[PDB]
Amino acid sequence: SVKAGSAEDAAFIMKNASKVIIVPGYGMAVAQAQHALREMADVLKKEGVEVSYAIHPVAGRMPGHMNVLLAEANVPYDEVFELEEINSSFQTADVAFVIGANDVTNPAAKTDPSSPIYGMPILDVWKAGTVLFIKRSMASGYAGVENELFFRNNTMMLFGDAKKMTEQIVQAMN
Amino acid sequence: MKIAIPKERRPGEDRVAISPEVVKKLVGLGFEVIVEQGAGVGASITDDALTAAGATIASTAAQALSQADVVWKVQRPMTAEEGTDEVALIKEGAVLMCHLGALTNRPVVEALTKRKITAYAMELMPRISRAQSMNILSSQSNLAGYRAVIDGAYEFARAFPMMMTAAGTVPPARVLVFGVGVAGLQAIATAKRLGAVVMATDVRAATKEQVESLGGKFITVDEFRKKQAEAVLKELVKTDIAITTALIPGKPAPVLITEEMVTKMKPGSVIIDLAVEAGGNCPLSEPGKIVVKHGVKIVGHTNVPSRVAADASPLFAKNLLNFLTPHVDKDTKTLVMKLEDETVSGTCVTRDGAIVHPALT
Amino acid sequence: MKIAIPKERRPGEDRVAISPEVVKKLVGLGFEVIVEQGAGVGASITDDALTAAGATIASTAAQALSQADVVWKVQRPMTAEEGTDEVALIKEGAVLMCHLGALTNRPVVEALTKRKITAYAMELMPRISRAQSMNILSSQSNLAGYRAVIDGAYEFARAFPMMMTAAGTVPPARVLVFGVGVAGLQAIATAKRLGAVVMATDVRAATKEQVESLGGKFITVGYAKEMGEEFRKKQAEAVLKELVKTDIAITTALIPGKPAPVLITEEMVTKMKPGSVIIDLAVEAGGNCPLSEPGKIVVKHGVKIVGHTNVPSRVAADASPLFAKNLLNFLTPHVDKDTKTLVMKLEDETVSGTCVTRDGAIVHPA
Ligand SMILES: NC(=O)c1ccc[n+]([C@@H]2O[C@H](COP(=O)([O-])OP(=O)(O)OC[C@H]3O[C@@H](n4cnc5c(N)ncnc54)[C@H](OP(=O)(O)O)[C@@H]3O)[C@@H](O)[C@H]2O)c1
Ligand SMILES: NC(=O)c1ccc[n+]([C@@H]2O[C@H](COP(=O)([O-])OP(=O)(O)OC[C@H]3O[C@@H](n4cnc5c(N)ncnc54)[C@H](O)[C@@H]3O)[C@@H](O)[C@H]2O)c1
Repeated sequence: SVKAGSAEDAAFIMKNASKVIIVPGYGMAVAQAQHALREMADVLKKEGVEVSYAIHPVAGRMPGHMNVLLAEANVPYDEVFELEEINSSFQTADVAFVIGANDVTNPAAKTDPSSPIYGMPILDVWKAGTVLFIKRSMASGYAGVENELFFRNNTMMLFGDAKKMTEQIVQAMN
Repeated sequence: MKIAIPKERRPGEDRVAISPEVVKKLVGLGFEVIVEQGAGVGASITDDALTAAGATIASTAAQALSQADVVWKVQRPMTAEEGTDEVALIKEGAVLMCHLGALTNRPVVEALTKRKITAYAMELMPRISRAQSMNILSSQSNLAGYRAVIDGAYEFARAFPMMMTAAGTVPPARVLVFGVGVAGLQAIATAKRLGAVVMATDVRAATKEQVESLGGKFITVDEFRKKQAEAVLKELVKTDIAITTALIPGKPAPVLITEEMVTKMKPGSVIIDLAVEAGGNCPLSEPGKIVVKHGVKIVGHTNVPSRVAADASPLFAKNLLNFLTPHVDKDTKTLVMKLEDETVSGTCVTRDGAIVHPALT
Repeated sequence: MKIAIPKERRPGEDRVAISPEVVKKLVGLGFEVIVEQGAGVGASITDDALTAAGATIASTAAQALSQADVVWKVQRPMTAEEGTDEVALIKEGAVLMCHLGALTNRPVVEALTKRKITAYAMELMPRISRAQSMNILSSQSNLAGYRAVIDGAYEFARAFPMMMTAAGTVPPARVLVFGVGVAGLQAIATAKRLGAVVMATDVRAATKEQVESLGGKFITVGYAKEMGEEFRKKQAEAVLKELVKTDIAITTALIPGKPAPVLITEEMVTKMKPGSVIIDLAVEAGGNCPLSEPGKIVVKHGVKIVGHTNVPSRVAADASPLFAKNLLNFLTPHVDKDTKTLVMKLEDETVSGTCVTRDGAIVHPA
């Protein structure tokens, strides 16, 4: 079921990759992990890896929640993409780096009609070669429902605080 | 079918229920799109921009609405009792989608019913995840939260950020946001990015985490807990800009800053009362006015979303588009609104000459 | 010795040449500090706060100035020709420090000369590194740069930052800063804070790296010179690709002893988007845009052209303590405590550079 991983694991997967899509959500905001996140993108772009950000229209708890924090962290606008711009790019991506997002990626929005988030559009993060979730536990999100992708074969869970874990990933990279 | 969008007639309303992008999508769905001459001028949308997008221009409101099967507006249509009978301009049997205020304006609901008009009150959109894209309350109040900070910064005689200079150091502004819904959160974000030290308070306890997720500090205390009012006052006395956003539908706005509280604020302070149309979170506020009392500016602008009309209009238009889109057939040129759809049953107030919504029947 | 600070009486002037902090410093130097009643109201500085800092409160401007050995003001005193004769309120032989505008206002200079008043023009502060603490031009224009963005945002019918939302994406505003001196740098920084995409241009080469370090992008084409018509065509050409996409244009460019350079012509505003805003911070010097008018917002071709006068006074409660500290830093190295007198060293560059007249004789070569 749950394939748990560490900062050391995430470091080589993304450095061996040639394309990484970062998926920020509410947990990123709670931990104030944006500065460590952009720092991680910088050490990736220097390595030759092309990095992007996939922003769900309702990530976080307000409109533009991810935008203001990414802007605070000096993330350039040309790396930042809305759901409809970037949903077809997961196929060509080696890694979907999902940091503090959950409902935003949950496939039960397409499947389960009794799901609270049914009909809501989502980011098809599973189409990436590898998906890594950063969150503290196996707890649900705002919708209060489980996510099928945590048990999927191409998913690695990275349990920890979003700021703490991402800081360690930058340290595990050189 | 023909869909029509008139100019907003209510004083100070600069928004329009259309954008060039939404025109493009509507024509693609098989609609003839008609817009009244000069309807988008307050929203920085020219007649040429809408003709380029595929819309026809009508020279008057009556001509725009004459043969329209669907009508899109921002605010509720005016009645004969208000001196300008806009509902009479709308074709009998047609579909109206707008911000109605249906639960507080029964006369317009009755006036639409007399013409057998099917009206959908967009403010009554159910709070479900798939209808977030259709929610006009959240799209407009979010910009109002941003705008509250801009208006506050404009009326304030100091700069928002801290500045370290050869001449000396000027401190940052201190901001206190009362009520942490959509508007309150965007005010926190905007105040914060401008460099202010931001505090917030809200009666709900799940708010603390949301405030902190934007770098704001939540006001806490650590039987009769009115040490809370003490903890709020302690911060309010140091506050440069207080933004109040607390709103209760159908009811008067709760009083969060009394006149006694205002007297204890420092001179040059500014209160932005976003609840001023519902009585205000501050009694000293007056609709459409900046009042000055006890050295404090009490700012009470009406229709704050219309102060961001050029960004507010495309979002309002997208909300309507998203609401209407799942009901267009285009195998026959018909708009078949589905009754088991929760967004349809939740927003429909009257149809085929009869009031439908349970709160108004 | 007595130091007095009256209320600013010129229309729209909300600043004051004092703060509680500076009062204490003057008291500790050995001055008696007198402030006119209600002088700090526009700057949010109460009579009680100055009193608590150790100042006396005089009921009128005349009563404040009557026995004052030194006088601090923001703007130049009004002459009898302008209405109320403020120069006549100042005691004979006294010292005056303010933004005098001596090079463009000779009548006030001669009026101070007739009353034997020693006048120091703070705007003529020499451009040396050690005089930055006493530089009123940079302290005030820094805040004007900030305020331009705030005025821009207020007049603008759109939001500054990018917001991705359930109702679609709100795009970021595009800001173009013309002239990257002190005001321009703060304009870039404040627009950037609000989430705008910021472009900038200037004739000085050292500016490019300053724009980039603030996260702005430079448009390739001390103070500046008059570039001429040849360069103006090439500047407008390179600028136009961005200017047609620009939401807020902030123009800050000046040239000493000359009218402000034309940077956005009426033909250029014709090509701008409807709802766009131009903030002409050079409007008092003739403007970088010919359509701007002092103290007015002009609307033409779908574009708001904003030309507020006295932009520092639109931030009066920050401007005032900074202006008062500029004055303090200029005056402090010349206070002879243990003798409690003011001996302004004539050998000092800052004294010789700013002194316009003393003891009934005009000193500055102008
Ligand atoms: N944006 C809006 O305007 C808006 C409006 C209202 C509601 N919503 C709703 O909120 C949801 C937002 O989607 P989302 O992707 O942000 O999913 P989410 O439902 O907010 O999930 C957030 C995830 O972050 C984790 N987390 C919390 N604190 C953390 C920390 N310090 N470090 C690391 N992880 C942390 C949580 O798991 P752990 O506890 O296990 O770490 C949780 O699974 C949507 O369902 C949307 O409909 C949004
Ligand atoms: N405030 C001062 O008096 C002062 C003191 C010491 C050093 N300096 C240095 O000199 C610089 C000038 O700052 P300022 O605010 O005094 O300048 P300023 O107020 O004289 O003018 C603002 C800017 O406009 C530019 N400019 C003029 N004509 C132009 C044209 N046709 N096109 C484009 N740009 C044009 C100038 O190069 C200048 O940077 C500062 O960066 C500062 O570091 C200034």
